[PDB]
Amino acid sequence: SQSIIAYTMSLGAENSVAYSNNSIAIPTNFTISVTTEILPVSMTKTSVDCTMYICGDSTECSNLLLQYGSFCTQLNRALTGIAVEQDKNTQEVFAQ
Amino acid sequence: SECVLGQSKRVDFCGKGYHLMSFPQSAPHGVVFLHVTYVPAQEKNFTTAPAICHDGKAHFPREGVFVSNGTHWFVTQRNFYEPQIITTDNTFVSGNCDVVIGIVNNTVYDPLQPELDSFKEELDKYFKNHTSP
Amino acid sequence: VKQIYKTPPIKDFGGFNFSQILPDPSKPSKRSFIEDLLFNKVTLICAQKFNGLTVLPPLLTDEMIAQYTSALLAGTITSGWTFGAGAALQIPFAMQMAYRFNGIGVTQNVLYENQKLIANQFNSAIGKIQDSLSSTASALGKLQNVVNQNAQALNTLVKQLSSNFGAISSVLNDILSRLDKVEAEVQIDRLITGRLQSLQTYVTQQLIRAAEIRASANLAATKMSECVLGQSKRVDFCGKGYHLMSFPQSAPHGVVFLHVTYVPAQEKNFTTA
Amino acid sequence: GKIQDSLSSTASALGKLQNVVNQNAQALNTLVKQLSSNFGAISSVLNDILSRLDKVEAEVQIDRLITGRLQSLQTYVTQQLIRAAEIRASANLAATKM
Amino acid sequence: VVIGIVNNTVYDPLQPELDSFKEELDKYFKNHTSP
Repeated sequence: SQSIIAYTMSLGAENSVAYSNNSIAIPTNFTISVTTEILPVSMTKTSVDCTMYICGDSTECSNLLLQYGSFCTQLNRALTGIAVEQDKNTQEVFAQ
Repeated sequence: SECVLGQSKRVDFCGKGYHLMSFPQSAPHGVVFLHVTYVPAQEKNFTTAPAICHDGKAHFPREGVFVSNGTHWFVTQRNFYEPQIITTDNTFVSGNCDVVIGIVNNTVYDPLQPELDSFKEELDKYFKNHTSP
Repeated sequence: VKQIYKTPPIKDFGGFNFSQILPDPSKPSKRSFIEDLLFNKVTLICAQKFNGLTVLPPLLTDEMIAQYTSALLAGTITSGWTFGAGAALQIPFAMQMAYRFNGIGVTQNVLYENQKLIANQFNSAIGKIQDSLSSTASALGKLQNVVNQNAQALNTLVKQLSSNFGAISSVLNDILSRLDKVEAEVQIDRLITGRLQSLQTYVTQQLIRAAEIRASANLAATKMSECVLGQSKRVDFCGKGYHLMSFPQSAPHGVVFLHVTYVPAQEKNFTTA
Repeated sequence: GKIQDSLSSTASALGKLQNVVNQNAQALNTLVKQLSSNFGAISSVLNDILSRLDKVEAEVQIDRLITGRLQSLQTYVTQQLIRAAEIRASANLAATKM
Repeated sequence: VVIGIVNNTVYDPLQPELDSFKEELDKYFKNHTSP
């Protein structure tokens, strides 16, 4: 007796406010509410040895890879930069 | 920085409602904030007037708002219904009452007058006693 | 807001005129006048579609965004900022302006002794918006480029299908028709290489633009949180001058904030101690 | 006056600016160094490829050269776009602080 | 200690309020000397 229904979404319970040029609403009681809020601060540091990944333990492959210029160095530098930025994030968040 | 090491007046930045304080907590690759906030709960209706004209002059609340339950007028703080007698200490005068739209008539109690009247009654009793010898 | 507020039928706002930012029922959608001008001022394809490039409709249709904007504006005008922090509390709009003036360090009496004037300026001020947005077109440029770029890249992504990338012919059907399998492969694979580089570039550009738009949308959400649902003491955040209040308005792929602010006008010299 | 002592003595204080410059220079320098790699072609200088090889056989090495160099510019442009986004974030923070 | 202070009178609202009472008291005394 359960089924998949499709419908126009409801924006919220309509609530007309009794506005008046001389009417005021003032609370006589309060609630102290605690709300949780989750925020990512960092991510797992990763390092990829470009030569090891592309040409694992093969010198014939490394000879061809070295013809491609500084691509592997650029990738390694980018990943080390990300790794350093992770610790910088953690320091600036938690070490106040 | 704003929510934990202090209190933020920014609306809906440190949790919903009027922010009171906050708690940081660690989490796997992240942080969890417990925002402790004040939220008004039970509102009541009142008849309000932007000003009060008592001695020809207009009166405005130093802090809060004017309210009336239909029979008496009080001044109360904005976010909590704590009515108090309209006194010269709680209000300030600004001009007369012909230009303010929506001003209403209500007496403004001045705490100095009862003290002076008690002193005057004491003085009158002392005079009457002095007429006896 | 979890609640959709409705403006009261009577419009006794103490002289303040919101008929230009509130929705009007004459329109089949609940848009206001300024929002309706904004949707016309921004120009919001098949040949893109047949190559596998599909545009998806937004989750919230413009009618729902207009409803949300109307609810926010009604809450702002009938309850001040109290509807953002919790239960919605009705309050006369003149008293709300007195609250705002008290917020900016001006004693509230200054409002009441000048209310008829302050309305007449504000009612005129909103009117100046109508003249401003209807005459000049570059004002909404902040949105137009956001459209054009997304179009332009798409067009470029289509144009990349016309390149040879070293193959003898730029049409895959032509390659299949003229060449046998072993020799057709050496052209087809070049075609995949080039077109896959093209999609790599397009997806990277889209990711970067999406990050920029996410930053801008987070800024817009922040401005909605403080400027609209409250009053911001941050200097030059919610408009120029001492911020008083704000109005959100929808627009094609964007939001328009009308920041109503207090600006001192005529000053006199005095000797101070 | 203490600032006068702080900035004039140590140099790492302005590091948050220096790393902005150096990276760009490095991002340029590597982009220049990419012109020295063969990318599989028999010679790195395109003039050598044109001089030693006829217009039929030269094309296969030249195409390798364009492939490699265009990939290099694509990487450089992507890195520049990401760095420009970061600098825009820092500039917006600076504008807010102002 | 304050630099730039200037001389000016500061009006206390209690002084005239008490001075009116003083004049009323003086008139009452003078009237009491009449019978």
